[PDB]
Amino acid sequence: GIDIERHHVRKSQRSKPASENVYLKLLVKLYRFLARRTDSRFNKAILKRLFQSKTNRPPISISKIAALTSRKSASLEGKTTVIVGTVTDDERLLTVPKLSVAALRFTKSARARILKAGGEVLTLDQLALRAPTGSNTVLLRGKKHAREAYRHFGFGPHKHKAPYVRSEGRKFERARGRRKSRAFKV
Amino acid sequence: AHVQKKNPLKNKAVLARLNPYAKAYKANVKLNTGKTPKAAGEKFLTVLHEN
Amino acid sequence: IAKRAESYDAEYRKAEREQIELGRKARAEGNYYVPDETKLVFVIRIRGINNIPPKARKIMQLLRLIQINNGVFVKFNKATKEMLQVVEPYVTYGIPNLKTVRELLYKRGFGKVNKQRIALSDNAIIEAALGKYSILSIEDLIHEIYTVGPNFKQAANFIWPFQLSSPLGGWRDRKFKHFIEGGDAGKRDEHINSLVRKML
RNA sequence: GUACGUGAAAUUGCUGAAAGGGAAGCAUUGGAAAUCAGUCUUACCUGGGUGAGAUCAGUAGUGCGAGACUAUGCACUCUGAACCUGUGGUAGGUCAGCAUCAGUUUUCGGGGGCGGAAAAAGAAUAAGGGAAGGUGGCUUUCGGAGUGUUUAUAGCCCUUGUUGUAAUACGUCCACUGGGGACUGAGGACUGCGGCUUCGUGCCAAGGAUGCUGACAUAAUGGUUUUCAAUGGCCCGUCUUGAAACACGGACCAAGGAGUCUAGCAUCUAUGCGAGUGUUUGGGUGAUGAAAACCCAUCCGCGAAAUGAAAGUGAAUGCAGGUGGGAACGCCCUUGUGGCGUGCACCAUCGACCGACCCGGAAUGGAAGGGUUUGAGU
RNA sequence: UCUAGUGGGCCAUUUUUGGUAAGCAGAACUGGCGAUGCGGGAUGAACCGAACGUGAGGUUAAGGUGCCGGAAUGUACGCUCA
RNA sequence: GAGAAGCUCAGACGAGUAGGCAGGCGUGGAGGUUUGUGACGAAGCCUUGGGCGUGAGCCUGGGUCGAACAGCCUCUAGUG
RNA sequence: ACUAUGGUUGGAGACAACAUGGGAAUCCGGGGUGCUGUAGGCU
Ligand SMILES: [Mg+2]
Ligand SMILES: [Mg+2]
Ligand SMILES: [Mg+2]
Ligand SMILES: [Mg+2]
Ligand SMILES: [Mg+2]
Ligand SMILES: [Mg+2]
Ligand SMILES: [Mg+2]
Ligand SMILES: [Mg+2]
Ligand SMILES: [Mg+2]
Ligand SMILES: [Mg+2]
Ligand SMILES: [Mg+2]
Ligand SMILES: [Mg+2]
Ligand SMILES: [Mg+2]
Ligand SMILES: [Mg+2]
Ligand SMILES: [Mg+2]
Ligand SMILES: [Mg+2]
Ligand SMILES: [Mg+2]
Ligand SMILES: [Mg+2]
Repeated sequence: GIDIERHHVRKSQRSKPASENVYLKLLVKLYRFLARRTDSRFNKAILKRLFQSKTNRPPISISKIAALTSRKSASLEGKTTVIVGTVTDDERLLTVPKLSVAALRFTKSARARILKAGGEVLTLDQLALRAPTGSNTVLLRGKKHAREAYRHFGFGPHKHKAPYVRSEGRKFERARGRRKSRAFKV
Repeated sequence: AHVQKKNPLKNKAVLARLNPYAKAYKANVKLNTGKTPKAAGEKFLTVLHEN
Repeated sequence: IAKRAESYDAEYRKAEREQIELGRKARAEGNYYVPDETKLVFVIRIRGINNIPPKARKIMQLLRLIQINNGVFVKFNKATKEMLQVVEPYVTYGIPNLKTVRELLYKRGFGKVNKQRIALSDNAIIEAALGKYSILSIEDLIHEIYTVGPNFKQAANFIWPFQLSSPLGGWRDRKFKHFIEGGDAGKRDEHINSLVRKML
């Protein structure tokens, strides 16, 4: 006998994508090699995010990219933005600046507006050629907790989360237990 | 590398790989070459034999 | 490495002679020479993994004594002593001599290399792990453990807990009473060396 | 052969085999008997014997430099290419035996160093002390029992000297040494660490077994079946704290026999598109052949805004804010778990903004000013 | 983050209360069984030892060594006749 | 090269009811594929023969038999 | 005294001893019988 207590025994991470997309497999093949034959944390970051599910790879819009790369103390002037995910458009940004973006996917509107403003769109394999270790790159992520489910997670007394309701209005969970005039509030 | 552990206490070649000093190590040095006095003492022996 | 080993040998022999000379001088004068208390203790787990209360079970985990007949070197201080008191029924320990230390490391010495149990079959394995502490060879490591050098913690922890065999010749009739009571548990002073010979 | 395709199992007869002292069945291990497989030494390479043959390496010529190929000839034979033979070599299974090693281990020795009251004793020897007498002697009596003195014709105890570095035992250590037995041989060109060297792609016991022999080859070793012996093995399923239960179901065999489909909801994943998304309510190519594929308009659903019971009102002071941690990147050190600068995601936090509510508050409107608050907001 | 089973327990050591007592009822602590085979206690859910992949060799625990039965009709000193 | 879903080196570990997850085995039918098997014997069945797998199972010799049937990638369910 | 831990310890039990640790109360005896900050007065 041996007295071993085993808590973090099996690693909890993905070692490969769940996707069967053959081209994603080709990108993983490229970045398995790059993350192994370089000392770059950027390449290990790309390889890890290439495995992640859709909900763990939220989109980012060109407005957020334009805002994140144009801060007052930025120096992120002429550097390529990289996201392992989809780049969407923000139609509210009437005038798009000149941007260099590397992404898994571009929305048709996002791609057209980036190019029309004189910028450039790259796939991740084109990025690997240009910056094989991700030097002078802005690695970005979308907002993970913006999806609907995070309005509800952790619902409970005084947690101020959203209930699961079929309809919204009075008569739909706004009565006893939700106000002082009806027994108690939450 | 290292398919089979070899006990240095039995395999002399392995004991030479570790511990380069083993070749020059001299055990069983004689230090009783002198007159060998006796150190017991009068007080010690009278305490020893009490009761 | 050979020169360091030779100086360690001279150091061990010199310390031993001085102990004999001091004892002889005290006997001659009729006074008493109280030798230096041990700084090093070897601890062997004698109980299996059944029926262990929570405090003792935690202490043996902290001692890296997870399996019966496993063994570790521990630096002896007040904090270690009170831990060994709680686990007196479940372990035995005592003062190891030089033969015990060197033979444990030569025959059953394994190093924790990247959390793996690796046989100490070349001085390079020691230097890779403890070279920053000026420990380049198995004799360097032996000297650090035996004299409880300033990097004892890193050296002792680098050594995987020894996987001893059952003692050739068995134990005493009843293992699980105190050594003072004619059993095997608890502190047994220099008799830890005879036990290790049967188990190593 | 109509008692009819195939023709299972339960169950039965005959024949054969085998076993059997108040169950049987099973497991492990071997014996016995029965039965099964090795087809080896084939391929490829070289040598030997003879044999015949359009004959092979360099070349000549027919896409400029170098390399491969086919094709016309020459090279006309110690070369090269197909075929014949030998019980040709390396022989190839199965099993043994020994040796030299390696790994693990068990058992028996020998030598040495050191330690202790630098053992304690002891022996032989010189100087002491003492009491129990062998009683040397004394004496009941020439046949033995009792005294009463410290070496006599004996002996013992306790102290000190050397010949002492006494031995011996025990303890401890030797990178000292000599044998006996057993189990294992994972790996498969090389590379390492050591050692030795005549210093060299050398030798070794140094990152895991080789070498040398022999016997068998309707044998042996393996496999299977049956049975025997030795050892172990209670009747499954179930409810249960607990079942071998004197708890319930189960005589036997075949075939059938129990988490499905639908309207939703929730998390997670994949795919498409993305501030949008959803062609199948419909309409069209359509008639040919069309329940499919494919195409096409307006609506509508969900999402892009919340809040309030409601009337209503409705989201930027600022880089769409500040603070802390922080991915990734860049720069400085100087080899540290570094310092410096931006700071994604996310979490905690201080504000701002919208709605409700509570305020003062200068006919209808609620603008500026506020608030410990409040909302599934920005 | 989503979801299952579960919401009859039982045994021992030690601390206890109720009870005449109980193979009784109720609580405290830890170890267990339930869900745990294996060596031992002839037998046995909980006691001792020890917790288990398929195997070779070695050595042990608890417990044994007259025979059943692997292992001294071993050694030392006593006690005991029922 | 070594199905990169590949190859290679190393260390530790292994009880399990209720329960959870994964990877597999087997059955009917659907699309695709395999100059797939078959009256010179498909399927089925018997077996005192052989082989493979930890296992679910699979392959094969001999016997019987007479008209259909299988492998691989997917689809599917009144699937053990 | 009590107590954590230990034994296939003793004892029919009640309890007890032992082992590795922790460790009182009470009585009795000796000693003692206010110290000190801020601000200001005082032969
Ligand atoms: Mg033995
Ligand atoms: Mg014993
Ligand atoms: Mg039985
Ligand atoms: Mg139950
Ligand atoms: Mg039952
Ligand atoms: Mg019942
Ligand atoms: Mg019933
Ligand atoms: Mg019945
Ligand atoms: Mg059926
Ligand atoms: Mg016997
Ligand atoms: Mg398991
Ligand atoms: Mg069907
Ligand atoms: Mg057929
Ligand atoms: Mg049959
Ligand atoms: Mg098999
Ligand atoms: Mg069914
Ligand atoms: Mg006690
Ligand atoms: Mg116990």
